Amino acid sequence: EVQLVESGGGVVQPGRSLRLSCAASGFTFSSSAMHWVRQAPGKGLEWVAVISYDGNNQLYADSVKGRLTISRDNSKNALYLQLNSLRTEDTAVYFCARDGGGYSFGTYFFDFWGQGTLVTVSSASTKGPSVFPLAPSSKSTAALGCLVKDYFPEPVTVSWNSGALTSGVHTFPAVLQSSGLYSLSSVVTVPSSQTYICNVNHKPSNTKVDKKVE
Amino acid sequence: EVQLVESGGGVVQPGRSLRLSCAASGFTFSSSAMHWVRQAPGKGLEWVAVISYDGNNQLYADSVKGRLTISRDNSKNALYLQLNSLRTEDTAVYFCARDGGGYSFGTYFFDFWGQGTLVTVSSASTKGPSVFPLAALGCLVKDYFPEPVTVSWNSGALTSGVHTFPAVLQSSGLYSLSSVVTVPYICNVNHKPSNTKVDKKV
Amino acid sequence: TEVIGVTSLMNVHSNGQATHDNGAGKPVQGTSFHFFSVGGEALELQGVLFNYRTKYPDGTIFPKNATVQSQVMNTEHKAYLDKNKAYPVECWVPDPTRNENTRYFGTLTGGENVPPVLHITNTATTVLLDEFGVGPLCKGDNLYLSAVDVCGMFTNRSGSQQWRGLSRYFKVQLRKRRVKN
Amino acid sequence: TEVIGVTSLMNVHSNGQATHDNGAGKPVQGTSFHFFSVGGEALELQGVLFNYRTKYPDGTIFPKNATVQSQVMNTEHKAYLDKNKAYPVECWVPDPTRNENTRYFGTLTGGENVPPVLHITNTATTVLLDEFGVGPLCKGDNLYLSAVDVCGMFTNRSGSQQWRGLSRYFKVQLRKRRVKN
Amino acid sequence: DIQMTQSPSSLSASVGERVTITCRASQRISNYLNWYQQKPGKAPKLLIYAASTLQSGVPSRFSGSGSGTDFTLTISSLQPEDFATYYCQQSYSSPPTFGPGTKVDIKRTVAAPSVFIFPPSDEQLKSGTASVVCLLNNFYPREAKVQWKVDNALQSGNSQESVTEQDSKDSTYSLSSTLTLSKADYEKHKVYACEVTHQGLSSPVTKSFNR
Amino acid sequence: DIQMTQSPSSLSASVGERVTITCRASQRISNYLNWYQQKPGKAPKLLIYAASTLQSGVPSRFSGSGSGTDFTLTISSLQPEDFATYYCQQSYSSPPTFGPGTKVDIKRTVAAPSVFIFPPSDEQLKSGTASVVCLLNNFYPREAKVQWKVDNALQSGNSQESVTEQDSKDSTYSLSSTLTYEKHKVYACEVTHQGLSSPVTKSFNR
Amino acid sequence: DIQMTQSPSSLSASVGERVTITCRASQRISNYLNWYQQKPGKAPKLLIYAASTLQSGVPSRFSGSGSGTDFTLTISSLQPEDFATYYCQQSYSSPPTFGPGTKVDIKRTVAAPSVFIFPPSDEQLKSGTASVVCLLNNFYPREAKVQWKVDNALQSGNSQESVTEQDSKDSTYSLSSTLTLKVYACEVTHQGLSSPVTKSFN
Repeated sequence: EVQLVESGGGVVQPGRSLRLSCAASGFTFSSSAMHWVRQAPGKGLEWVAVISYDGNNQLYADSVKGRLTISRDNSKNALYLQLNSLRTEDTAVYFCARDGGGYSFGTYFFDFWGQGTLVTVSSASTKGPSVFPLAPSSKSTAALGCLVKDYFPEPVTVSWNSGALTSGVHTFPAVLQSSGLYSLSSVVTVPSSQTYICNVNHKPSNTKVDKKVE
Repeated sequence: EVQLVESGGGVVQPGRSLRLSCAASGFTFSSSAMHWVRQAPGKGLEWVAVISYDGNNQLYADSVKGRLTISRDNSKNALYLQLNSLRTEDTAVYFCARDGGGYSFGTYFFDFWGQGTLVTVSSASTKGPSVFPLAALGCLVKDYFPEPVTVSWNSGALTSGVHTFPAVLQSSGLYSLSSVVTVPYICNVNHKPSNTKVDKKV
Repeated sequence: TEVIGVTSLMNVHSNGQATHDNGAGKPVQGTSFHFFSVGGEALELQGVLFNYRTKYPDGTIFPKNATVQSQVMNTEHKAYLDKNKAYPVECWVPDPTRNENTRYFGTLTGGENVPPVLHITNTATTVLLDEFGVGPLCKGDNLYLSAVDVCGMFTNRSGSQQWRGLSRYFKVQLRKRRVKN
Repeated sequence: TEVIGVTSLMNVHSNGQATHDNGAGKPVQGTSFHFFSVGGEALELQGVLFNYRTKYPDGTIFPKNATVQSQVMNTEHKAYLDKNKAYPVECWVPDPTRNENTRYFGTLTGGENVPPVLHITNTATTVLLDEFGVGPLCKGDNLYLSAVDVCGMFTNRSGSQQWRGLSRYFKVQLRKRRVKN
Repeated sequence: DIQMTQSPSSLSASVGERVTITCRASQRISNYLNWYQQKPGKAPKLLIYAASTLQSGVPSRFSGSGSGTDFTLTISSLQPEDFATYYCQQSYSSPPTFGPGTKVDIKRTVAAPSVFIFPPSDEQLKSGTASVVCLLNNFYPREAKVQWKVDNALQSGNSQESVTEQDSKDSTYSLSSTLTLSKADYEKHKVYACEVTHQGLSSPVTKSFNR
Repeated sequence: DIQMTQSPSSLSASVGERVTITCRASQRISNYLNWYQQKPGKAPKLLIYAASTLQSGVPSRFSGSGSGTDFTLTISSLQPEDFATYYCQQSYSSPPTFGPGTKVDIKRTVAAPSVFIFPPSDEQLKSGTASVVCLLNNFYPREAKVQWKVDNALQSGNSQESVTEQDSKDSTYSLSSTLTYEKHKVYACEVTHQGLSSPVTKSFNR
Repeated sequence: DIQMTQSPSSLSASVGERVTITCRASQRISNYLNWYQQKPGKAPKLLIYAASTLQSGVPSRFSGSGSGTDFTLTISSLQPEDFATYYCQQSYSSPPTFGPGTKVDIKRTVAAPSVFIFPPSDEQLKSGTASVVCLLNNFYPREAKVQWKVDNALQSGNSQESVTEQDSKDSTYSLSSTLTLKVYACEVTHQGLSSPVTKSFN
């Protein structure tokens, strides 16, 4: 068992600083070069920085050079990423991965990764959603739902009739609008119309909203 | 604020000469190699010349070597381009550009451009246009030099739906232009070069 | 003096980029600096920088307040080779306006494909005595031995390249000399 | 004498064309001219041109009234190395018909891949006396030192090439000589 | 930088199948090529390094071949935990660069989506903007195309799609496009029509409405 | 010299879309590739230098990629102030050379041209010349044909076209073509355009 | 590693004919190419080495040619002893690598398969599992494809194949397809058919 556990992720405004850290165990930490690798939501993996076993040598991808500082404390088996001068585009899961052995040759691959920690860069303030009906039209097995719109940050809970309606439900992952506010649909298939409510929870806003659909 | 203002553009006969100047502000002029880039009307960007920080070294595009001279005066924060043995093909807006710092390796790019100055190489003499009616009504503003002409409709009553086209240079050496309007009517034609105003009923 | 383990550059079977298809690995080759000095005090260094805007790293000693003049000759950049693994080779050379109490010997063989030529024998002696018959005089009973032996560059199968150095052997004969004041 | 800052040529990480894929920067290499002279008057120069039609620039001092014969030997091209940063190396050589009161030494190592070979030591001494035991005599009490050390060309990542030069150290011992008329 | 491309965008397979995904480097990278598996919401796990070495504790059914530009990952006998996204990564040059990914979903019989349009709520119209939602319910496979048209005129630039994961029970997908207009734009037109194109449907379907 | 070619000749896109212009050098130029924005009547501005390095002050929605022969400029979410021409330029050899540029159009629905033909004025016939004007009014997209026929005989090198910039309001174009007499009868201006199903003709007689 | 490809995956021929196999190596391998013959359940035999040299004890009808990427094996007058699989192998680099091989088949006339479908025994349902078998009996050539369709809902991933070796009386093949689990159907396509035949039960 090798263990890598990141932390320090969260919401941060453009221009400000956040500090990620990684707790490493189950290997000889001071014998390994280490990496940060990031994954923007719904995109692929991009290597960010490497550090020597020493702590004494750092290298960085062009995309982040001058804004990021990799460092470590081998006494505490800790690896750090310091993010400065952040931009919305730097939003991603940031992963702590161990060097596969090739550091000294500049041939980087990643034999063990951590669970990652989510960094969201956004100027938008904490806000609870507006909830709008998605009502059924004419007839046939019909479909109905809720539009949960203009909330920050993620995530939201949605249920139907306080958890009783479970089958044929589909909650969609949120999408970031040009607003910088997230937007989500929740739907379900039914035959008849009998009282359909959608229960929306947004705990960062401490907001609850029940909406009736006809 | 970094600033570059070209000047000295105008009309000039083939064979004759003309000297562009460029007033630099708000950066160490004496540390930057400087460039001229030209753009022929509606055509691409062509690099023309580079001068070193010093003023003591110049390199030129094959297409202009021997007809243009780049010079500078770091006392006055000024860059100059001397145009000699001009040809009709040398007609363009001439842009003054700060070198990006790559002069020494022979690797040129342009991190700041001035708004530019227009050089027009033509034989033709200053001439007022003939205005003919296009009886959607319009005016045909024919055989004028140099640019430009201004056109209003009913002296700036009629605003919406009017389209004044770009001029066109014809074999004659004289520019020709159209100004139209869709309607369910007097075109006002101005040519400051010839000091000519023509109102036409259509 | 000689370089120790010159035969180690015949390991051409350990993660080396092939010469060509099915070939043995490229051996170590390219830029070499072979240098050694014997002295009665620390070697005195003059700073010369290829590129004066180079950011030299923490834990190294490098020419400071470097200017464009540092790229040819800046007299500000004087130091004693008083610390190991500290003075980067590319910034520093023996100061020829000093080192009266040291004897120094150095060859830079440049070029990217330059082959190492390394001679060994136990039959060669260098005399450290100057034109007046006086060798380095060891202040405070200390002898200073300085060396660089960058042999060239190792190319791993990636094509990336590492400097490879070797240890240098020193045998110095000394004798007592009276001196005044 | 020696070239100061030979080790600067180990900077193969500062905007160099890579040897190959993932490799180090190409070191300074190719055509080099290492020249030094000590005289009691200006070094005397003969003009020889690769190409008699070349236009040399304002601010420089070059063979004037060049003709096709200037590409082998034109006796009009005579000059004194009397000014720094003015006499282009490529136009001028020491004039072997004069320079009675100077000692000059030079090597042109031409070629495009030619590796730089640079020796440093504080143990080597050139004797400036002629066959008759007389060294340069310093008219007006002035010693002339002259030098060229074009080490080769630096290739940047664009492929363009610059001459790289280095400084030269001179130490000259002089004695007092009586002379008549 | 080296550009890495991957075999198909997406692949449908079933427990027991032999599965092949390929990877292509934009230049020769010898065998400096690596394979990772990544499940939704999870950290990547190393499968293969140096193009053909099995990272410790990775099952023998996984294998790798190739040298130069062309690379293949092969799962001999696919298993239920082998359903994931697969990334290749070149370790030959700095920076190290990854493929775009190959998602491997569970092979289900084709199934056209049930399509439903939902008009803006009047409550939202008071807000000064109007969302129109198009639902595509329980379809297979992954691929589907949503084209919005207002008064016949194909809209573009002002849509956003979102997809569920392959379902635990019926192994189908469900997708929601949302078209966004100002209240001004919305009331300046009459007919709003979601047009959906999918391998299953014979002729492309359009649900629609009028204000 | 190094020839630079560009992407498509022009691109129609909408606010919020992801736009991707390509650039291609006739030989390998490592990353010595620079991108400028030009608007009409204005001076170019440096967006990208050394292929992927953003000029300070330029928005982060702008991104450059490429090394060797093939380069791409990328606008994540296009904004209205991004409606412009985009030029790539190699900085690798002397002379530095630009590509033809890529015009970025506001996309809107297809609209056919109103076509009108005007005969020459009697005033102009008096002094020696005869100018026949054909107008294609308020159309999209830009790409249009205008072909003159005298007595049903196809005409060449005696005509000149001229075009408006996208309108502030209806985002459309307009084109004027001029044909520059008494020996012929039937004068026709024929128009092909994407929004015309069959080619339209407008004619008159002397 | 060097990848070896062979043209004609399978070739049909009869005694007397000239037969031509081709091999392409993924890179230039000079003449470091070798041909082997293999009969089912037997050990390979070396035919050619160095692209051209005929191994001692091998008949003269066998020849090889080629240098670089593309190599040919030629039997001038095929005999009955020569019906087997033919592999090329590169000996230029380590590891040595083999082509996928070319089966050489006894040519006869096109013959459509008799198709038979077998529902599971009830005895086997008592187990828990259900096997469905499809039989293609006495067909030629070997190239044959069999689709399983439940409710006309194309199935795959759960149905294995087996084939007999060319029969020593009539020179035909036989194919058994077995599927593991309302209308169960086995659709067969073969060049010996006008268009696919299907066999179903309910």
